[PDB]
Amino acid sequence: SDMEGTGPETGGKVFDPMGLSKIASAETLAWYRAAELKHSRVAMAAVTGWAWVSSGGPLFPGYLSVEQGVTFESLGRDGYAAWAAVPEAGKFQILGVIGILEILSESAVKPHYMAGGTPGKVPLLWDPLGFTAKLSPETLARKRLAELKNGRLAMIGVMSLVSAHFIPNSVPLLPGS
Amino acid sequence: SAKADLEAFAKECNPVVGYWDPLGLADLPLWGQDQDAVIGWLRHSEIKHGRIAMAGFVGYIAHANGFRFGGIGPQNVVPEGASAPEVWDSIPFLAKLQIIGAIGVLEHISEDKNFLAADGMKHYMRGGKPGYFPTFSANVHPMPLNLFDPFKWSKNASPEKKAKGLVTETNNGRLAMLGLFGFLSESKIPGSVPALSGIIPSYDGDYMQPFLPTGPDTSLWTIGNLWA
Amino acid sequence: AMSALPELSKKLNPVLGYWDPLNLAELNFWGAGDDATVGFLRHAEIKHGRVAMAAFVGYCVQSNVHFPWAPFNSIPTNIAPAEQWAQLPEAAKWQIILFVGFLEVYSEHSFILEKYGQKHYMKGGKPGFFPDFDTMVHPVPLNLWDPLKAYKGASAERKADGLLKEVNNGRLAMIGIMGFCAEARVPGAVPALSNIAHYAGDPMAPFAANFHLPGFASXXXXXX
Ligand code: CLA
Ligand code: CLA
Ligand SMILES: CC(=O)O[C@H]1CC(C)(C)C(=C=C/C(C)=C/C=C/C(C)=C/C=C/C=C(C)/C=C/C=C(\C)C(=O)C[C@@]23O[C@]2(C)C[C@@H](O)CC3(C)C)[C@](C)(O)C1
Ligand SMILES: CC(=O)O[C@H]1CC(C)(C)C(=C=C/C(C)=C/C=C/C(C)=C/C=C/C=C(C)/C=C/C=C(\C)C(=O)C[C@@]23O[C@]2(C)C[C@@H](O)CC3(C)C)[C@](C)(O)C1
Ligand SMILES: CC(=O)O[C@H]1CC(C)(C)C(=C=C/C(C)=C/C=C/C(C)=C/C=C/C=C(C)/C=C/C=C(\C)C(=O)C[C@@]23O[C@]2(C)C[C@@H](O)CC3(C)C)[C@](C)(O)C1
Ligand code: KC2
Ligand SMILES: CC1=C(C#C/C(C)=C/C=C/C(C)=C/C=C/C=C(C)/C=C/C=C(C)/C=C/[C@@]23O[C@]2(C)C[C@@H](O)CC3(C)C)C(C)(C)C[C@H](O)C1
Repeated sequence: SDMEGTGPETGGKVFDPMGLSKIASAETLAWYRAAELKHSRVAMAAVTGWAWVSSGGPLFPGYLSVEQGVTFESLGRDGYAAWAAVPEAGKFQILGVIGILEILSESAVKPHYMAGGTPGKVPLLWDPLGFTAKLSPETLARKRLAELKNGRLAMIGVMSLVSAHFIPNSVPLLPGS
Repeated sequence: SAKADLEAFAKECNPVVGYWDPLGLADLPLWGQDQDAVIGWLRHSEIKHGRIAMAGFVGYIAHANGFRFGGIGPQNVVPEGASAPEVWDSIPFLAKLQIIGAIGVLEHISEDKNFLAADGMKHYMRGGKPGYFPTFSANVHPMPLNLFDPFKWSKNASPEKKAKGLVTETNNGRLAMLGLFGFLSESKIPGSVPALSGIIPSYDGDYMQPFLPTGPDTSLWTIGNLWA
Repeated sequence: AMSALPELSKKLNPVLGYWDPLNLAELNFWGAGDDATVGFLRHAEIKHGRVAMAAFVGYCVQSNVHFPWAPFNSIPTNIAPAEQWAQLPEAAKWQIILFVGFLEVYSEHSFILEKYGQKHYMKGGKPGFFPDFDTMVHPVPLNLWDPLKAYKGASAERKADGLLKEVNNGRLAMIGIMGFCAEARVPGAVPALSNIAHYAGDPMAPFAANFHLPGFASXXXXXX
């Protein structure tokens, strides 16, 4: 339908060439927006981390399980090599914290996003310091639109990185390693 | 309505021949899509084919005689003298990809409802003018000048002159179709047309496969060529 | 406005008025109305004419002579004037470009230009209005336009005639400077001259070779 998201680069119109609407209800559109926003934020964090690690970056000073003998520098500037070099305990802790946060995101907001509510607004984990606590509602819509466009660009970015890792010389500006 | 317009247009195309539809194509419902939409689709296909045939004829002459644009660009890879079927054989593969992609961009602009309603007109299959290319006042960034009349030579002509121009366009398009396929037929089977026997050499590749002889991966770019 | 440009072109040349094959008087490539595009195009034309005529005079002056102030002869002995510009010190080119940028940011700023009594050229200002330099507490002896006066008693019709003459002079001088640069780079381009010679390197490049800079001076892999 109308929703957020639509702006320029499409002329103010909904971009939907093949299907995916007229078969969707309000609940299905709410889920579409929630999935889009979660993919948006995850991909934004993913491109930021890949760009800070693989390109340059002062890198985290420390040990990262000194008991196992791993160091932060030992993971390497490659990413799939570094993620595989993160200890299994560290992987499990990251995945468990993410799962706890999302189970509480599902169970903590009382108007669920598919039972009313606003998709993409999760309890906790947003602004702890209240930077966006004084913005006007008209300014908030612009920032939500910027978030959506940002996340679409970041999704394209992450899949460019993954495609160039698995298939070399794809994404032509991106190098072969 | 559409059929009577076909009869009239065929009368002014050739009064001696007139309406020549042996294979009844102005009566087949293609996608269960009425009569007028089928007529508009057929006219649009005829006009597009004719325009592409005219441009291809002129380009075939330019390539076979040897008409390179200049330096640094993709003409540097094509050898000096290769006949017209081989200039789409030695340009880079990405050059072919981006040429066909820009042609597809033009097709999409030609049938985009947002580009088409910006000019106040409808689809050719929904009661529009067949073969009409829209303006560019829907892009997102302003285009310097449109595709049909790049300069303002047109737009002062009478509608009768425009109709005569359309009839001449269709007739010249059909004749260019015949000429270009005479070229392509001589390039495959010898002695197909009598006049071009010995003029156009034989070709071995497939004319319907855009990327069967894939071009080289040569990256003709200097200054900031960070993509290898 | 749209109609004023044909009148100005007819005043510039009565035989050929309003010559735009590329149209360009309706492309709203800033999204700020038709008047903004006309003002930008007029200001760009006038700026290019002034810079091109000054560059033609400078090329004529520096192709034969130099300035005897402080060892400005080894740089003048570097063949073509463009190679002399590429052989100048890095601080020299940096300060020259920053000086021109300071003049540009002073002229375009629509608060100092409002102190002179006009507005920005995209908002109704005249095309080409490098204003009086009275905005900061640092007493300047002379301004940019009309430094040693001698133009206070000029009439409005004389001002319009001079503006048209300057526009046409820059219209010729842009082609003249372009032909000089083309003959410097590719010999045989200018068929009416065969005296100017020597390479310019990359003519559209301010920094070259001896310019160290914080990286990004990748002069390798040049083009034609
Ligand atoms: C999986 C991520 C995802 C999701 C769930 C959505 C969801 C949505 N987008 Mg969206 N979008 C995305 C990614 C995503 N987008 C990306 C990456 C881009 C940049 C190209 C865009 C650009 C975009 C525009 C420009 C617009 C939308 C709009 C919409 C809404 C309506 C469209 C619809 O019904 O389809 C929802 C259902 C799906 C997207 C299911 C996906 C279908 C298949 C599985 C995807 C296959 C694609 C293919 C694998 C991609 C190749 C890889 C790629 C890197 C090239 C909806 C909320 C419109 C809107 O906001 O209207 C209100 C709108 O105008 N999107
Ligand atoms: C692909 C190109 C193309 C397209 C889409 C059309 C489309 C059309 N033509 Mg047209 N035409 C063409 C090329 C084309 N023409 C050429 C090259 C000539 C010159 C010979 C003409 C001469 C012509 C006349 C004189 C008239 C039309 C007319 C028409 C219209 C309806 C009549 C009809 O059945 O269609 C045309 C039929 C087809 C395109 C058949 C489809 C292709 C088949 C399936 C393949 C056949 C291949 C086969 C090997 C050919 C054997 C040739 C030989 C052995 C006999 C329609 C808009 C009529 C009109 O004015 O309406 C506007 C009309 O009176 N055509
Ligand atoms: C608006 C929008 O969004 O869409 C809407 C509208 C629309 C489109 C109408 C909708 C629908 C309906 C849909 C999508 C229907 C889809 C139907 C579908 C997808 C049907 C696949 C059949 C494949 C078969 C039978 C394969 C057999 C293959 C067999 C039996 C083989 O042996 C395979 C074989 O390989 C082996 C194993 C070995 C080899 O020796 C090779 C072969 C090949 C022999 C939806 C869902 O309502 C959504
Ligand atoms: C026995 C035997 O073998 O015989 C042989 C002989 C021979 C010669 C070998 C053979 C051949 C080849 C042939 C006949 C090839 C024909 C090719 C053909 C017929 C090619 C049309 C091009 C038209 C163009 C490019 C239109 C441009 C149109 C343009 C540029 C415009 O739109 C401009 C314009 O519209 C505006 C914008 C406004 C108008 O107011 C004014 C004009 C109109 C100027 C054959 C068929 O094999 C048979
Ligand atoms: C009444 C009043 O207030 O005072 C008056 C007078 C006064 C004091 C002077 C004024 C002033 C200020 C100044 C400083 C005015 C001077 C301005 C200046 C310096 C104007 C340079 C133009 C350069 C041109 C046209 C170059 C053309 C160049 C051309 C045409 C070419 O090169 C073409 C050519 O190369 C080809 C393409 C091939 C060659 O083979 C042949 C040639 C060479 C022909 C005022 C204030 O403005 C008005
Ligand atoms: C490969 C490119 C190409 C070629 C070789 C070519 C040849 C000729 C010839 C010579 C044989 C004539 C005489 C002619 C004349 C007209 N052309 Mg064509 N034309 C080409 C491209 C386009 C496009 C893109 C458009 C277009 C149109 C028109 C209209 C306007 C009719 C109207 O305004 O009623 C007239 C009179 C516009 C349109 O409206 O088509 C329905 C349109 O958008 N043309 N055209
Ligand atoms: C080097 C560098 C980088 C870079 C870069 C960049 C920006 C590279 C950019 C390359 C780029 C920008 C290449 C464009 C080609 C455009 C073409 C070929 C258009 C042809 C257009 C044509 C032929 C249009 C024709 C017509 O329009 C006409 C004239 C009239 C209309 O009626 C009809 C049509 C529309 C058909 C990094 C790596 C990103 C960062 C680094 O720091 C510095």
